[PDB]
Amino acid sequence: VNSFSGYLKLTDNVYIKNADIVEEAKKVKPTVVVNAANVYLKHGGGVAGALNKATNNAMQVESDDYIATNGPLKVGGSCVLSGHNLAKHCLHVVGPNVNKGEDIQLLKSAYENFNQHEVLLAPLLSAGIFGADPIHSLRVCVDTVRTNVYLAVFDKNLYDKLVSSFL
Ligand SMILES: Nc1n[nH]c2ccccc12
Repeated sequence: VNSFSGYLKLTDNVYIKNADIVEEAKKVKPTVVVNAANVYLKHGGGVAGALNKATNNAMQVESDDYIATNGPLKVGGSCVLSGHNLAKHCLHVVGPNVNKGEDIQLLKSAYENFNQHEVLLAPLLSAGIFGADPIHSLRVCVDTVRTNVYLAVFDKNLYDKLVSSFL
């Protein structure tokens, strides 16, 4: 049993809810929240900007030190950093950004990072300002992630379309 409430069950291991991931993290304090990161961990907008704002910029400060030491992530890659006030850990995952011309086949590699964690609160990778089709992102998630994933989708219209169209 876990703390996650109000989710629709899509599969054995994937759950979905219309929710602001920031407000959900604040309520649950999950072991892992996933950030929709870029390779530079520059948390300007989208999910990353919202998560970072909720940490009062502490996520960005920590991320800048990580990049100064390690250099950029790979598209499809990830790193584990602090969850600050939102979670124990933040898994920063880089999905391909279609608005930069990145290979959508890297979306499966991105979701494979989730399998290193037994339970996660996450957004749909490569959705929103990363430009991919969220219906496709949900299909790759279900067909790739084997651990227990709680997906938070703030847009209500999109949430209803994802559920209604789910095979
Ligand atoms: N699914 C989401 N929860 N919170 C967000 C903030 C920005 C973009 C997407 C989300």
